[PDB]
Amino acid sequence: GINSGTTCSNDLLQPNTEVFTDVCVDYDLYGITGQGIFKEVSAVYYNSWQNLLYDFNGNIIGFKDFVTNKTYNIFPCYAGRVSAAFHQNASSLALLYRNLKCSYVLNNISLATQPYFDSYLGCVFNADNLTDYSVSSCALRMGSGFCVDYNSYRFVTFEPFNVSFVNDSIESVGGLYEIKIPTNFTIVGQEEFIQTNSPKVTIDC
Amino acid sequence: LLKFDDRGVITNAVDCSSSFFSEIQCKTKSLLPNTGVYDLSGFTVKPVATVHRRI
Amino acid sequence: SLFVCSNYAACHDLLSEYGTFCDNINSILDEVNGLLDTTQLHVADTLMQGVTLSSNLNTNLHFDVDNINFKSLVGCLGPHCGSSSRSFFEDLLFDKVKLSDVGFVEAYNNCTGGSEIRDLLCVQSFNGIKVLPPILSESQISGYTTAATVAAMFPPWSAAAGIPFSLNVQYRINGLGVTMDVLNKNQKLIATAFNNALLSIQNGFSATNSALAKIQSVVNSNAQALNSLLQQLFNKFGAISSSLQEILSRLDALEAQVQIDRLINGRLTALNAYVSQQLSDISLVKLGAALAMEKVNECVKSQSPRINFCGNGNHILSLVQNAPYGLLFMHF
Amino acid sequence: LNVQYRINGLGVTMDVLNKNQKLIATAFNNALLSIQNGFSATNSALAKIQSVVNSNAQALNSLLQQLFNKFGAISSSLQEILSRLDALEAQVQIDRLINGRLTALNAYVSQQLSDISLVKLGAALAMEKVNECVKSQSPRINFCGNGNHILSLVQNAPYGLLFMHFSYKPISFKTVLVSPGLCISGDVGIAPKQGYFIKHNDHWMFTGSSYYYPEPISDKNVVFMNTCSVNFTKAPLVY
Amino acid sequence: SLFVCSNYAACHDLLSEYGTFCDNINSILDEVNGLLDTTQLHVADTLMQGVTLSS
Ligand SMILES: *[C@@H]1O[C@H](CO)[C@@H](O[C@@H]2O[C@H](CO)[C@@H](O[C@@H]3O[C@H](CO)[C@@H](O)[C@H](O)[C@@H]3O)[C@H](O)[C@H]2NC(C)=O)[C@H](O)[C@H]1NC(C)=O
Ligand SMILES: *[C@@H]1O[C@H](CO)[C@@H](O[C@@H]2O[C@H](CO)[C@@H](O[C@@H]3O[C@H](CO)[C@@H](O)[C@H](O)[C@@H]3O)[C@H](O)[C@H]2NC(C)=O)[C@H](O)[C@H]1NC(C)=O
Ligand SMILES: *[C@@H]1O[C@H](CO)[C@@H](O[C@@H]2O[C@H](CO)[C@@H](O[C@@H]3O[C@H](CO)[C@@H](O)[C@H](O)[C@@H]3O)[C@H](O)[C@H]2NC(C)=O)[C@H](O)[C@H]1NC(C)=O
Ligand SMILES: *[C@@H]1O[C@H](CO)[C@@H](O[C@@H]2O[C@H](CO)[C@@H](O)[C@H](O)[C@H]2NC(C)=O)[C@H](O)[C@H]1NC(C)=O
Ligand SMILES: *[C@@H]1O[C@H](CO)[C@@H](O[C@@H]2O[C@H](CO)[C@@H](O)[C@H](O)[C@H]2NC(C)=O)[C@H](O)[C@H]1NC(C)=O
Ligand SMILES: *[C@@H]1O[C@H](CO)[C@@H](O[C@@H]2O[C@H](CO)[C@@H](O)[C@H](O)[C@H]2NC(C)=O)[C@H](O)[C@H]1NC(C)=O
Ligand SMILES: *[C@@H]1O[C@H](CO)[C@@H](O)[C@H](O)[C@H]1NC(C)=O
Ligand SMILES: *[C@@H]1O[C@H](CO)[C@@H](O)[C@H](O)[C@H]1NC(C)=O
Ligand SMILES: *[C@@H]1O[C@H](CO)[C@@H](O)[C@H](O)[C@H]1NC(C)=O
Ligand SMILES: *[C@@H]1O[C@H](CO)[C@@H](O)[C@H](O)[C@H]1NC(C)=O
Ligand SMILES: *[C@@H]1O[C@H](CO)[C@@H](O)[C@H](O)[C@H]1NC(C)=O
Repeated sequence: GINSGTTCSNDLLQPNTEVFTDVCVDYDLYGITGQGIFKEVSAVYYNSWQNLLYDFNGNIIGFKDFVTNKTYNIFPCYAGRVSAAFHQNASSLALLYRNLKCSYVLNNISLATQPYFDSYLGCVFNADNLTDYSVSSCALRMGSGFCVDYNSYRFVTFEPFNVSFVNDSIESVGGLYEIKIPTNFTIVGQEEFIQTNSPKVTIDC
Repeated sequence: LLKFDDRGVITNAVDCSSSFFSEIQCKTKSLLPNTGVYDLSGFTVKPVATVHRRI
Repeated sequence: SLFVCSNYAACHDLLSEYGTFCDNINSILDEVNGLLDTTQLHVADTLMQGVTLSSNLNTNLHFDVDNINFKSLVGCLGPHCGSSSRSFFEDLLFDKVKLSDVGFVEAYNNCTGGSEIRDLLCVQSFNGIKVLPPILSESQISGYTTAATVAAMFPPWSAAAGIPFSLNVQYRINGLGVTMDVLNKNQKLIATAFNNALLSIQNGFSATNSALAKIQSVVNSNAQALNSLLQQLFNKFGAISSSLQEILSRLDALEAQVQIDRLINGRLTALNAYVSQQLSDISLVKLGAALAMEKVNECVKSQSPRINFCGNGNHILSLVQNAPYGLLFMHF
Repeated sequence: LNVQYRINGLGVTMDVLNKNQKLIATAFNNALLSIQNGFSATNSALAKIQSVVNSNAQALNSLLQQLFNKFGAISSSLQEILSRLDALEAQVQIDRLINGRLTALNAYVSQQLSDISLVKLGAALAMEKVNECVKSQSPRINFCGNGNHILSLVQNAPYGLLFMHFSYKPISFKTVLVSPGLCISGDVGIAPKQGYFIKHNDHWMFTGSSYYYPEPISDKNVVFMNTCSVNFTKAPLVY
Repeated sequence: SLFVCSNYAACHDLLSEYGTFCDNINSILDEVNGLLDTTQLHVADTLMQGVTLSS
């Protein structure tokens, strides 16, 4: 019965520290090591012999105190990933925490040092928003129709294509229709390269 | 990151841990990386306390 | 940095030996993502090929022509089409299934507060498995589809060879050997038949359907692949246990290198297999996008003389509406 | 004559094509020169060619870089591990390096089969593109070029083919009243084959769908209809 | 159950560690088999599209 049980060593003196809630801290759990977020909740499924709860894989997502008799649910910590938008001519980085509101980031992850701005995908850094504008093509595509550019760093919605407009009537006024018939033309020839062959390679053991 | 000139003399260096710019700089092995969206993994929080429960 | 080794330095130092593997994995994932982006941009470009809208056009004012009802197909009623261009049909389609890009974004945003644990997206996101949103949101694609439809039906008929919709139907029926004498007298009847067919396909999603089956199949297949990849972390792979914390806290770190190496090798093998099927499905969806390319360009903006290619039988014409992870058509 | 006939398919008037012969020839030559010298700056074709060449070089470099991976052994160089150990316990290190190299080789051949299938599909696309847009012009709207396609040419390119899709494109327009259909007798309508119907001095005329050129109404430019719809222009004053 | 280990219990007990591998293999094989079946059904359906025989 490794890392679980009652009888065990007392060489490393450490008193019974009180349990903390809503904090991503490390725990001992009478042997079951790991780090997580403890949340307080009341349960009724616990019985006399029942004193711990697992999942289908085998992970722990909750337990019952041995002395306090208070039910606690173990939640996983946050180990996400931060993106960046670095331009060649720029000297700063447009850091963005995807799907994470920067309020929680400023109070429990980082410190407010750069001009932040809460957006739809999360909270960007080193950039202000200019969503009322529209860029035909952005070098960096952050996602969901949002892009950034250097000028400094901005936040403009991505609109790669849009239809032209003509100020003409659409109703059949006078029994006829209004259309735009061309009167002059020219020939423009584009090009397209289609890959057919590939360089053959040979590998020998 | 150690950049070398034509005579084997170190010109510029990257810390790789000072900020996200250093990591992006040494991720592509270039002093000035090209314009692109670089992902910086390994982002996580650290514990602020230690709880110990025994009988 | 998070899948094979979550937050352990003892595991991250050994990862340096297989740095080329991780670099190749990131490179192939980035190129397939770029391929998907190019396909999406190509679809958005072909929707706006030679389309021409009118500034004075107001779908909220005029929404009926030649006794044809199309309110359920045209979105963003009015000239302020900048808030929500989702039409009624697209709204119903997006209401049947909620695992779209918006649903993914909302699910990831809801992971900050620990009010739920049954969702697998949080345990998936905490292990380096995330589903990034596409370059173009579904609102933009929905706006493109409704713009193409309203332009193909109202003057200027850009995608209708400069012919009104009623005349286009009357001429398309003549291609399938019919008498022009009965088409003129059967005008209100053909309009009501068209409206009835549109309503039938509109409310036909209540029971099971082929389109709904395919959409649920692709969503469930993606979820199943992600679950299978996430389940690989709970495999012992011939070691004492599959938990890195237990191995690191049970051994003296001198003989644990072989167990860590075995687990790392197994996880890298699973990752290589997964990226292999990833390239396979990327090629498959690319071919499907090409099929949609010719299908739209030859059956929506015009009617190519290809017998039994758009629909199934005496095909007349077709329409286009936005759908989750694809397109949907009305082959009349 | 092939160009003169291909332009007629995109709704144009044959009266202006005959007089605009030297001008269309100079326009074609100018377009050819523009695409010929257009490789000076960045271009889509050059980007694709450099992309495939650089991708092949990158794949080869990544495969060659695999030989410098320790793979959990003491070193990645076979000579050092062979001259450092007694060849009795070096079998495990050699086996680990061999297993890693074989795994990398299997992964590389997997992506090799993937790109082979991709280039095969691209070759098939080039097959139908050439057979339907070079030797002839298949009636597929917006398939060869992008827009009012006329014809195309073919030239050799490294690891592929290149084309010049000459497409028709207008520069100026004009707004005029049109009518898609109209009745000319006692419920005996007509319909333009390619174009519209315009009004000019109390008498109707027919014009092309791409050139503003009024023409007299004749059977060679109209489709006879035995019965017309009610929502058509009532113009019974005809020949 | 028959390829890597034919009829040996000593080999079958160790196979439990890589159970996900076998499950994924069976899943992908069933998927490609179903895809082949759907293609065959599609070909048989297009052959009988608008066909009409006489008794
Ligand atoms: C936390 O939960 C445990 C588990 O129920 C509690 O221990 C229980 O304490 C009661 C009160 O002493 C015990 O009842 C006693 O039973 C004996 C017969 O064995 C009887 O003679 C006594 O008069 C008394 O009724 C009960 O047996 C005991 N259960 C166990 C499993 O040990 C504990 O008190 C709880 N602590 C808190 C702070 O709520
Ligand atoms: C991005 O910057 C803008 C500054 O312009 C922040 O304010 C938002 O501005 C837009 C228009 O510029 C608002 O959209 C529309 O506003 C009108 C009223 O002006 C309203 O009637 C419409 O229904 C529509 O909402 C937008 O509402 C407004 N935002 C707020 C919260 O009022 C914007 O907040 C910045 N972006 C973010 C994500 O904070
Ligand atoms: C260190 O190594 C780099 C990379 O090999 C060297 O950069 C290379 O520099 C040469 C000449 O400066 C470039 O050659 C170019 O060739 C074209 C075609 O002949 C010509 O038009 C250009 O004017 C230029 O001469 C070469 O492209 C470039 N390599 C890359 C990858 O861009 C660099 O010179 C080396 N430095 C030293 C001190 O050895
Ligand atoms: C980024 O910096 C480069 C370098 O200055 C800019 O390139 C210059 O662009 C101007 C504008 O046409 C030219 O006159 C110069 O000759 C260019 N110089 C070089 C070295 O290329 C580039 O425009 C900048 N881009 C942005 C977005 O600011
Ligand atoms: C001919 O055009 C008229 C418009 O001037 C059509 O009349 C309207 O058609 C819309 C189309 O749904 C109806 O919603 C309106 O109620 C109609 N109004 C009236 C006063 O009739 C007419 O339907 C068209 N007829 C044909 C055969 O196309
Ligand atoms: C995150 O998930 C919770 C839990 O489902 C959502 O809370 C629900 O909110 C709706 C409307 O706001 C209520 O009708 C439900 O009763 C709530 N659920 C519970 C269990 O109380 C919450 O809305 C979600 N948030 C986001 C942004 O998706
Ligand atoms: C030895 O164990 C006893 C009882 O567990 C404890 O009181 C004492 O502090 C321990 N001494 C050391 C040095 O660990
Ligand atoms: C950190 O988060 C907890 C709950 O998530 C909250 O109670 C606490 O106030 C936060 N820290 C700060 C400094 O606000
Ligand atoms: C189309 O979008 C671009 C930017 O994305 C903008 O500059 C242009 O004016 C738009 N065209 C319109 C609104 O007609
Ligand atoms: C349409 O707009 C242009 C530019 O704003 C203007 O020159 C033209 O007169 C307008 N036409 C009509 C019919 O309003
Ligand atoms: C068409 O435009 C060109 C240049 O823009 C001009 O030289 C030519 O005369 C124009 N054609 C007509 C018929 O006006």
